[PDB]
Amino acid sequence: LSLSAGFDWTASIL
Amino acid sequence: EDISAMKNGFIVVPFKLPDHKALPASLHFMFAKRHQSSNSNESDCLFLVNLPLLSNIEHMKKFVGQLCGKYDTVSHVEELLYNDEFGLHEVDLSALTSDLMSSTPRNTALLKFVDAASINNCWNALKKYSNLHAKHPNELFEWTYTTPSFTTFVNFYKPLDIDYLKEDIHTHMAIFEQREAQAQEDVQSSIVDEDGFTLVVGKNTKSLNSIRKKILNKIDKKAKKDFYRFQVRERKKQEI
Amino acid sequence: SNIFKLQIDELLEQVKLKQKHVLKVEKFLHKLYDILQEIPDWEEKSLAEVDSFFKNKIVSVPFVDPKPIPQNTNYKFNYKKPDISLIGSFALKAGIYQPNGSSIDTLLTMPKELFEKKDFLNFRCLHKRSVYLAYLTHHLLILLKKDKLDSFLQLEYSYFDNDPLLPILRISCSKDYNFYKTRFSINLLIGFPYKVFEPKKLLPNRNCIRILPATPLYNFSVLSSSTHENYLKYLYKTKKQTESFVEATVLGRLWLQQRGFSSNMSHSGSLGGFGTFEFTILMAALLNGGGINSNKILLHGFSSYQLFKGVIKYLATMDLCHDGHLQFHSNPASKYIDEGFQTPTLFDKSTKVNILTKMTVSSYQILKEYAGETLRMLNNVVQDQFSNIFLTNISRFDNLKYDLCYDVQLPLGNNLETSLAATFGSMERVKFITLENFLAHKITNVARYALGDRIKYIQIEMVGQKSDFPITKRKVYSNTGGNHFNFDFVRVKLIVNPSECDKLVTKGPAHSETMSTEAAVFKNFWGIKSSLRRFKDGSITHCCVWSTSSSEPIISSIVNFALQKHVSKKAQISNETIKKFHNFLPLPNLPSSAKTSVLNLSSFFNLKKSFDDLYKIIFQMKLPLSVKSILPVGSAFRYTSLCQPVPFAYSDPDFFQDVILEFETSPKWPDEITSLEKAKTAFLLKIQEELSANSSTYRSFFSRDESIPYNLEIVTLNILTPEGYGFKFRVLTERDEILYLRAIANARNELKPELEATFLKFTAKYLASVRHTRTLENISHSYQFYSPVVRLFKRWLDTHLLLGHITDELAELIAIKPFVDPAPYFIPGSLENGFLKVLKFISQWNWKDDPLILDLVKPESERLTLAQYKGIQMNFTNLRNSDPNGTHLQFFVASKNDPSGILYSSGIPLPIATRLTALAKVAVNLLQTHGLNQQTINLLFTPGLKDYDFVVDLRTPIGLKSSCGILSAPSNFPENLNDLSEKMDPTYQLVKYLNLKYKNSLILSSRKYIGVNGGEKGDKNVITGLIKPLFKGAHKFRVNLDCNVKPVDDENVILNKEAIFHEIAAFGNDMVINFET
Repeated sequence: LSLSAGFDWTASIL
Repeated sequence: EDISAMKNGFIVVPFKLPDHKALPASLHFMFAKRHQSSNSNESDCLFLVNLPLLSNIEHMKKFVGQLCGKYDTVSHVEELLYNDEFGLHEVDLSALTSDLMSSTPRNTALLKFVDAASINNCWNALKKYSNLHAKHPNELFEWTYTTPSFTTFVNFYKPLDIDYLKEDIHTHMAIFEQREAQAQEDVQSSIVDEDGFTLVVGKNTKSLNSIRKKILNKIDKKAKKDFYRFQVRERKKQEI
Repeated sequence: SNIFKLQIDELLEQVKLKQKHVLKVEKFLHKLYDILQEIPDWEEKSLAEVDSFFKNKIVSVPFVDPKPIPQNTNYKFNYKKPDISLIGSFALKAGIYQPNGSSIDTLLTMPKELFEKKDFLNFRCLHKRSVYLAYLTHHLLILLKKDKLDSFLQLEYSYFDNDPLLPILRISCSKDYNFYKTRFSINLLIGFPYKVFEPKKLLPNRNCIRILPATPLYNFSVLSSSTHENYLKYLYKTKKQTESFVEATVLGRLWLQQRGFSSNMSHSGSLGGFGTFEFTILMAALLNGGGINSNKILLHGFSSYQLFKGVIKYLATMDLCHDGHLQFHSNPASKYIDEGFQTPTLFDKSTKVNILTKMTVSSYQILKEYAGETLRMLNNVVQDQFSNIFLTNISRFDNLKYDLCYDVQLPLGNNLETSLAATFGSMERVKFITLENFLAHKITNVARYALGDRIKYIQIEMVGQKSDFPITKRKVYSNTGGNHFNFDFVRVKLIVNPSECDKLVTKGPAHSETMSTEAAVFKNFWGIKSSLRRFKDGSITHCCVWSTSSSEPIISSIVNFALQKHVSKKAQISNETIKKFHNFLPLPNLPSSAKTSVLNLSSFFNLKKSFDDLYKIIFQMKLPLSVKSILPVGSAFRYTSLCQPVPFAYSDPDFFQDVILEFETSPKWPDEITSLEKAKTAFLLKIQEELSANSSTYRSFFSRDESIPYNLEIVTLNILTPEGYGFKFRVLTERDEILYLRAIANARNELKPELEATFLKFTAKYLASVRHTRTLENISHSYQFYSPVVRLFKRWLDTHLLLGHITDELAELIAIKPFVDPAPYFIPGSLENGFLKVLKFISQWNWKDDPLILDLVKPESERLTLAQYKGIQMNFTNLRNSDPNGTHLQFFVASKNDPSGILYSSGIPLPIATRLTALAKVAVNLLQTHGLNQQTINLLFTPGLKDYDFVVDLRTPIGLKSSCGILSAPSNFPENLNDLSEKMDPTYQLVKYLNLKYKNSLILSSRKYIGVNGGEKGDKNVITGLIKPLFKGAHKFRVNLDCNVKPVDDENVILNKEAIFHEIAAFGNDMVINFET
């Protein structure tokens, strides 16, 4: 397995 | 596929991509229009958009070559102006810092031809070339992407020839010193206007362009609040 | 101060309990008191009769080990009405809302007639109280049934403060009297009347278990059990005299809880023993004195802030365990005595009770450390520290708190081996009532003594220890224990001391003609490992010698050998989490690399010695302008290169190390940029010339640099040093800086933002770069573990294809934050603790509203003052005012070197910046969901690679791992310097150029180091791309589209993905292997 993070282009994760 | 010309007027010029094992009929398209400009250097030019990687004049010399053979038209491309695939020459830092030695969109360039007879010949060939994709895509030309310039660019880590640098450095200083010498004499030569006004130049000044830029770049304390009769009368007025 | 005071108030109101639940529970236990009043009395019973009376009942008494046997239980048992009373924080109304939940303590005082004077001997008072609890449970249960409350009440025993000798009945509500929503827990405390037993007989020095050795733990248990209501009364008087007592009380309980400190027992192994009533009783003791002169240290007029500050200062600097103890009178000014009892002691002369008996020696040092480091933060005026002090839980992860953690699996774990049980013996049962108390003490002494100065603090935790057991059972039952030992396994946690953690030899007592006692304990403890050695100084001392390894620290070997020899030869000691992190760091291809410690910078010292040889050469060389200085500005010079330098390993990206050369100031420098830089190459061209003549053993060649935009005349001289190291030289001159300023002034208003960016990169390489090495190199020493963690941190970025967009210096500034700003944690002292701390910070860093500013200074000048602090804060607000969303700038990293704060964090795309926080968040979540273990670490260091829109695989013609100096190899430079490129990886340069052409449409990234993250042979690298939202969908066709597209309609185009793949393939040539879209 791996660490995979959905790519965010609006700085929403922050 | 049926598309031949863009409504704004940029003719679509398809290109066939290579057979590479990593990439197992993918194409690449240009958008082109006749360029009009009163400037002599920009006259007789063809405006191109969406250029492939590292598209030099030698590439242009090829493709006009097959177009000439296929359509039996005489066309010669003199040069490719404003080819900045990496935007590297967008600003001339030499011009901004000083005038000596340098009196001076993106993903597009201007293709100059030798004469008007060549460019209109190419444009007629280009219109026919566009029609091919709708009818016969198989006969579409193939872009090489391999050129002597490409190999030099690919070989990023190449030690520079010291002998070539030695000559290039020597010529550049020889020219610069001559220009610097001429500039310093010009400022300190007792410049007098047409009407007899002598310009002033400070010592150690080297360039008249510098003097101009300084100009572009660039009583209250001795007034006495209590000296005149009206000044104490008003002081007396505010005193009471 | 007013900012803090208001911050105090906001915290109190936020956590303040909702008064409605007070009425709800007050409605219940008031009625519970009536149920107690119904319970009937009992007659005198022997153990035989009570056993029969309880034989068939569901209830079973919680007899404390050793259970009373018929022979020694001759004393009879009886029950009578107790005097019900309410005790605890609820009594003081200092209680709060706790999401995990609070407890209500109710005391039932046995009538004194149930006691004899000599009942504090041989657990006599203990066992009659035990049946007293059982008789209550039997009648309370049936009465609970009669009133019909049993539907939503669950009853069980539990140990008071995890004290095995004080089981208590614990009452809860499961989902009108239903108090489940209140989340409060009524605990019935079965305590003795006041002065039933002579307290002088119950002093810590005295004994009460006949077998003589003292019994401090039992003496406290019965005496403290007999002294509850008195401390209750003692605390109210103080509550009235000082108005801010309750406020001061609630501030500490935060600070206790965030550090994970409780009132529970600590000899068992759990960290605690200092709770609220320890916190409060220290207040009351201090409010009536506390100084050596018996002067008041705290005044009743003090506010909540001052009351809290005094105790933190009081505990931080005065020692209560080894040298000095405090005495006070609950019923007389408190005075600090210089003598110490070698254990945490707060004597109470009025009650003859030591309140810190449950407080262990090892935990006390950690308490003293925590108070001191907060006192430094409390005195801090530059930075606000409210959130760190009170609103940051460090107790979530043991790894983040504690540098090294070792789990010890004891043998035969349905009872411990006969040898281990035999070691417990009868004498230690008197000293330590339970084997868990003794065994925990056994581990601490041998571990503390074995490691000695190598560690600062040690904690032993009995993992899987329970404190509550059903009504049907007499003692707690562990699945591994089998009623024998209430724990699953022991975990040994350390705070290492970096200065001497890796010492090869453990120094000991000096030799003497007669073998001294300290030498006696020396030779016996380490046994064959103990022996006698001599040194260069001529001293003859008993010392034992260990072997360094690159996979585990020296502490690994010491604990394994020390515990096995003394504790149990069958013990299994393992810490694999350290070993994986150590292995992830690249192993250099130098002699004895495996045996080299991770704290050894031997590879780095060798590099500058070769530079020093070149340093002497350049200076004596005659040039038109004298050399001002030669300044090394490299990564290996600051001890941050991911892979350590290796001779002749020129495939390493960091092999050619940048150095700044500056000459004497002259007025003859060209006034034009290109002539200046060409004049620089002429100076370098000389440096190459007579260097070749005078020193032929040095080899040289020239290369072009394009890092500074629009300055294409930069030529750097690469010198291949005979020891096998490469150095890159660039010339610096005063006129160079002002010419860039001239360009910005002359540039058109639209072009000025572009030119200042060019100046920003220039100062990042020439001006600010020099300062960055100077501070970090000096700052690196005392922070021994900063160099490994930043290297491993850099490794983590490379695996996830993030170094291509993050400049090397930014990775260092983010990685040093846990060291310069360790609060609320300690300075990292191990590779995993530091690295996880870096990931923790990035996860919780809100870079849009919170700036990062660091004091690059040594541990307690150049510290940021108030004026400098507010100036940088002013800068962050101004930039965020123009850039609220943070699209242009994401990370604001500033310091004295970089007051602007945008020097090393400019140009990073917003997508990548979110990856660093997004990946960091998931990594923290992964650690929470699954504990730190081999599988988790392997996940942390492997890239998903699926979210990327298209992925391109590449393989180099030859493996580069050997030429990178990495041990799974060249010994000289090639005769033709053209051959260097044949053994190098161009993919980093391939991606750099492709981004710029596709800057408006695509974001391509790749692994900078291919020898480390390119498999076994180090040739596999991957180019991963991303299509922006705008060009992903169709667009109307325009000249400014600035993208490679395909027409779909007469005025519509779509991205040309297939040709971009072909464009990448031709650009990659034979390296590209496959395309995944």
